[PDB]
Amino acid sequence: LNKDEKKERTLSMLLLKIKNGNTASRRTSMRILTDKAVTFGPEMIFNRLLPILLDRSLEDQERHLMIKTIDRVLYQLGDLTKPYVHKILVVAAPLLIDEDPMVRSTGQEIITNLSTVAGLKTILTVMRPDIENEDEYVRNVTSRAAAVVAKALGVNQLLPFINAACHSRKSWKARHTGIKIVQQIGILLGIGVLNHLTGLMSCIKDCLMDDHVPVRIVTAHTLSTLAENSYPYGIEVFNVVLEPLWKGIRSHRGKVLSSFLKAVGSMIPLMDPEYAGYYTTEAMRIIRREFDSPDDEMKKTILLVLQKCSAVESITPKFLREEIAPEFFQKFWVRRVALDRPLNKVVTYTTVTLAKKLGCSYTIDKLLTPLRDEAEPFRTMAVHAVTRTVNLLGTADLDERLETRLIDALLIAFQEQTNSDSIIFKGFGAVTVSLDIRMKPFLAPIVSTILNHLKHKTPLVRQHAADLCAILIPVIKNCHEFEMLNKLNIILYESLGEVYPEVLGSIINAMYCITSVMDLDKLQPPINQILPTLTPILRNKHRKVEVNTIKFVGLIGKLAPTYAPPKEWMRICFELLELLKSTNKEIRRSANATFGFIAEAIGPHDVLVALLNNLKVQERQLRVCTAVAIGIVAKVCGPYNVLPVIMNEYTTPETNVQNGVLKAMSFMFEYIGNMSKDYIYFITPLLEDALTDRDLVHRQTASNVITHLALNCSGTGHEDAFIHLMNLLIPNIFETSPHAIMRILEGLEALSQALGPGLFMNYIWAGLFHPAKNVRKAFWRVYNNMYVMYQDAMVPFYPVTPDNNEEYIEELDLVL
Amino acid sequence: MAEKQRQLKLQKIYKQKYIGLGDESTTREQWQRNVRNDTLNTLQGHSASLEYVSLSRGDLSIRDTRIHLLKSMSPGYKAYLREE
Amino acid sequence: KPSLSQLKSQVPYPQIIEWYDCDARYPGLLASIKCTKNVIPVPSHWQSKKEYLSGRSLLGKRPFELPDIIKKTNIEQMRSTLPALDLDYKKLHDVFFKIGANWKPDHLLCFGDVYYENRNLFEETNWKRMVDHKRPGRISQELRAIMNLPEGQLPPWCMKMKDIGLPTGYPDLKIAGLNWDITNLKGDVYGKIIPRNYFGALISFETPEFE
Amino acid sequence: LSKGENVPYTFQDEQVRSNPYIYKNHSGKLVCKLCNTMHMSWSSVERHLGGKKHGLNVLRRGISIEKSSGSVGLAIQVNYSSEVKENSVDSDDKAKVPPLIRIVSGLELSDTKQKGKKFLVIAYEPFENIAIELPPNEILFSENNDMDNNNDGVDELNKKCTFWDAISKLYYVQ
Amino acid sequence: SRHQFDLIMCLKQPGVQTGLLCEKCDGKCPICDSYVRPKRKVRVCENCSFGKQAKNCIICNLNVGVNDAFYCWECCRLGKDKDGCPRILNLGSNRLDRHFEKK
RNA sequence: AAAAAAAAAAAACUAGAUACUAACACAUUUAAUUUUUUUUUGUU
Ligand SMILES: [Zn+2]
Ligand SMILES: [Zn+2]
Ligand SMILES: [Zn+2]
Ligand SMILES: [Zn+2]
Repeated sequence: LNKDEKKERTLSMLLLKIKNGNTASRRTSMRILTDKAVTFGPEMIFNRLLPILLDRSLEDQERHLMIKTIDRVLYQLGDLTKPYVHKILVVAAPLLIDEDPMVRSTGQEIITNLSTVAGLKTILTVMRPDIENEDEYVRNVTSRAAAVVAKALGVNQLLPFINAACHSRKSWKARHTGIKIVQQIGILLGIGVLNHLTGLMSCIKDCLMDDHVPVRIVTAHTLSTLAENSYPYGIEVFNVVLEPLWKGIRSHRGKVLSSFLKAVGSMIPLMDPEYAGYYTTEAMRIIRREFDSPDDEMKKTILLVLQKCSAVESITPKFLREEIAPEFFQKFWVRRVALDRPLNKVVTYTTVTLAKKLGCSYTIDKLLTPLRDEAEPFRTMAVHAVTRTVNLLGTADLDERLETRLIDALLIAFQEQTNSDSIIFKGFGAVTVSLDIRMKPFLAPIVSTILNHLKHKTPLVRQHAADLCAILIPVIKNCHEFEMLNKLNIILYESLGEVYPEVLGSIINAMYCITSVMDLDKLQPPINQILPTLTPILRNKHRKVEVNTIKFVGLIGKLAPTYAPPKEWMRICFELLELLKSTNKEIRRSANATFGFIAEAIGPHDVLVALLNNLKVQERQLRVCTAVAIGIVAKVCGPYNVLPVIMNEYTTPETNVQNGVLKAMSFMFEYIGNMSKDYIYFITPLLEDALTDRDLVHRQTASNVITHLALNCSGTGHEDAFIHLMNLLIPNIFETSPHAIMRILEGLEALSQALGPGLFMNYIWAGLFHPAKNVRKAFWRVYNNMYVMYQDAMVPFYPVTPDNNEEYIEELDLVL
Repeated sequence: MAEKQRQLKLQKIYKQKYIGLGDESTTREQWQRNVRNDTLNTLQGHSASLEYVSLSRGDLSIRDTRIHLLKSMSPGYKAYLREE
Repeated sequence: KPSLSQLKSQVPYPQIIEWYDCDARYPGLLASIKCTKNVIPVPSHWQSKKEYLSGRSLLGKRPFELPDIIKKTNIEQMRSTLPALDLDYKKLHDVFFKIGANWKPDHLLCFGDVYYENRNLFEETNWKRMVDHKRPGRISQELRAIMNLPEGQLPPWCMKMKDIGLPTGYPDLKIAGLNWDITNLKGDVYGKIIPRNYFGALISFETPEFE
Repeated sequence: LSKGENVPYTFQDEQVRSNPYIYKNHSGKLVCKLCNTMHMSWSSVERHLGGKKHGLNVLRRGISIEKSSGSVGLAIQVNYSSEVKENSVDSDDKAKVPPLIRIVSGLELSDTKQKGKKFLVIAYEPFENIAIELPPNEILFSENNDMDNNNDGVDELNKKCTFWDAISKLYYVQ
Repeated sequence: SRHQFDLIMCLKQPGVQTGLLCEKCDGKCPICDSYVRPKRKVRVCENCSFGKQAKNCIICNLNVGVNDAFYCWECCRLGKDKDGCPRILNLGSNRLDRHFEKK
């Protein structure tokens, strides 16, 4: 007791620490559980742990921490009794319905692990009494749970269970949820339903004919999910169910006719061209009859059938313009549509899919009246449709008149906008990019509007004003007005001192698009005055300002190195080297990219001293990014400049400077692909000391050098240095820790292609069997990787003689 | 922990794709069978090493040597030759 | 579990077989592989619990030294290490390509070598370099000061060679005043040993040019 | 933490150390050369010295060291300080011990160049040693001068033929 | 992936369709996460394409993908190119713990 | 007078001290599409 009650205390203290505890506390207690999970009784682990998850006081944060523990224990113990299976399904099962897909996925990993742990037989015995439940919620849950189990264990093993529930005459809800299981199985497997669809079809067909309507509807939705997930192939099976859908459509009306038209509508694109024409023309009558249906469901289905039928070749586009289209636009573009999003998406996408058959000028023609409507959120939807339609079809169809009215409505609806959205930018941009040469007579007022909007007091309208310039700059070059480029660039450079960062970044982006396009010498400010006004901006903190500023400065580094004096460039370097403490990634990547531009601009040796001075800092981001910077400098200005300086720097006694030296060398090797050959020979005595050194970090990082060196230096004909390097590596095979061992293994694999498969194998065959169960476990891994890289390449190299193995091969000893 | 548990999984996958991969304990027979299959596949695959085996064995046709090599991959093929 | 004496009898090179090789699952096969032609044995730091490196050997290792070719480039004086650069790009580019084209490390390693913990290459290279320069018949000035043997004076063992004869392993060794003229003794040398194209000769050597 | 002391690197080829063990290797980390331990910070070092294993290694080094390692005569008159500097040290620490003489063979010298003669070395705690070359194989080497009285002092030489005027600080030897 | 162990790839027979990367993961080898020197386009199996999941990035499988994903030159030299479909399935512990850490 | 032919530390437990690795991840994320769940019950 008192000895084992101490264990009962340890599990409680641990679980407490994970749920409510410090970060470094729970982080270690997780390790303690994962390593000690086998020695604690799963009766005690789950018996203690599960009661926590039932109460309502737990937050999502504290809940996921317990969930993670459940997953880590289940994946280990490997065998579990059925009561705990039922409990874990009671806790984990509700997660599949949760509001956000993260909780869905993490609750899904539980059941997909338990399905393997608990095995096939147990879970099915747990579900059988559950499907019969009178509750709606539980049945809803374990439909999804049952599907997750189905994908996890394969569907065929669980199929006769579904057949039993579906075909069961005993209970009705068993039929219902037994049919829903086919829904979520169809969803999870995706296209992979396919081969199983016949077996699944054993359920649906007869289960469709139940006297109760809510089953008849569920089967209709299953036919839709299977029909869409299948795609064209599945036709041959659905022919058996194709007949009753028609005797169901022509009668039941109401909410059922919606479901059956969803089914048949989803069946259309997989039908042969002969039948497609028939079944479409049959469906279109009911569609037109049902236009006035107030029900959201039925409208949603109508948009589906119109959505699919346009792809059918039988119906002609003239047939659509004469009849279906005008009845479409007037009914489904009513401003009451624009208020609810889920139906907005469907109407817009339906119009877009109709744009293929219909004329582009016809679709856009019907879409100009909604653009000129007064309602703002309605004009927004009217924008979305034009955006996606123009993206697909292009502007080549448009006559000058529609081309004028469209852009007019886009200017108007552009200037009154409220919410922040790119749909105008892209869309109003997608227009410009398409018709750009034809844009010229319209370009003068547009820019003027921008020049007004920049002076507006609201920050959003200033964002949206600056953003639209960056899209126009390329088409403004195509329209040849350079004076407008200069006038813009001047006005932006004057507005460049704005307070609000979110607008200022966009301003600098427009500056970027202007500078890349226009002739460098003709820029008014000019660049030489531009840059010293940029250098204080790098300290603006935030992010977007930093990102856009850095990319722009890099653009200057490419195009205009000679203007700013080298001392100013050094100010830039000292600001960036400080700036890359930023938490964001692209900030650091862009910064490191700019060091190549500056090192090319001014010189390598003035930058390198500054970088190497920064490797003495404790933080890891700084050291690693300065390593990448040294790599890029070595690439752009050549390795012969950087290599002696770095090899000198490696002599320092400090650890972090040495590791940084090795890493910077890794990057500078992977950046120059072929070169790499002249430079080895010098660095093998540098790797000599790295692979020898006591701590496990040098031996790790140096092997990474050996990977990038041996891969692209192979076949060059050195090969006497790689034998040396290998002779230094092989003893490291026994080393533990994940990071060193993966880098060492990668190193041996790279050296396999420098030495060759046989010359590399001569080391391994020895301990490839061996008594020691460990040396064996270590070498079979390298033999695995070598076998994956080489199968017929190792064939001459096996250590096999006629008396070494029983059969051998009699034909290897033949000589002619 | 989780890393090793991925190592086992990729082990099971690559052992399926590439057939023979030694894990830790593999019997000498289990490994020598893989060696035999690789060697025979090289002998048959390259038309060079197939010409060499065909002329050396003096068989009447190339296809006889190739099918001889394929058949040799089954264990019972030795005994089958002995019953002739 | 066949005894290793029974096991060593199967092997053409029985001296490799070890007491633990007896205990393998497949000793007959393992003894055939391990003594097969070119197979190099497993590194020997298994069965040791020291994590393959214990500082006892590692405490006294030298931090690093640049190759003499790179040390010639003068960076050692420019950047101070233990305890603005103004370098010529033509110079550095000539060091790696033109000057150091054929330069290779002094030692490297052979095929069969494997680096065990207590091994140190810095001594072995000094031993090769030792055997190269140090020769019979010659003595350095420092060792002559240690022996108090001025130049032009025969070493003290010359008499025991007069009685007993010349060195056995040095038949061609010529010593002043015995088998070799006494006047030719000068400075540090009192004795001296006095006993193609390989089809691919490149006949032209041209490095890739920078300009 | 370090008490401002400079801990030299292992390779610097030896200012006396406090503890002549803890170093910094070619890398950054701190080492104890006896126990062969790597320490991250000086506090961990102070815990090593205050640890039990380091004591065991110090003792084992202690044992390891403790197991291995009618005629003519001359007369000399050596004079010493006149209460000039000996006024600061009077704590009966061998103060009662008189100067000592020994005959040393030149076969061993700090330079080891020439040799082959003896020296009559004379030593006193503070002052520096003094030597006198004795080419003659034997002089004044008497035969039972006194009547065999056994207070060896240091050796037969010292009692036999030395006088220490401690009141005047004059050491006579003959 | 390379840096994150809990991730599980697909590794099925690559289909005829090219994977896609989000703007954030843009320009990265799906295997070793190397930004430099691309070589070939990735190809994903049927069961990794199907519907909306096809549009997601093949690394983070959250954001929508835009550019085609490339194997770096080294992963083509090692042959890790042709292993199979290099699509990550689960999201990993890091992303989830971020999501619930923030809120 | 002599020579000494080259190997020792632990492990375990429990807590505490401190370096460090992995271009690890860090503000974007939302216009086709599945948590959208009810005893069917919206009429030329
Ligand atoms: Zn110590
Ligand atoms: Zn896939
Ligand atoms: Zn991504
Ligand atoms: Zn790659």
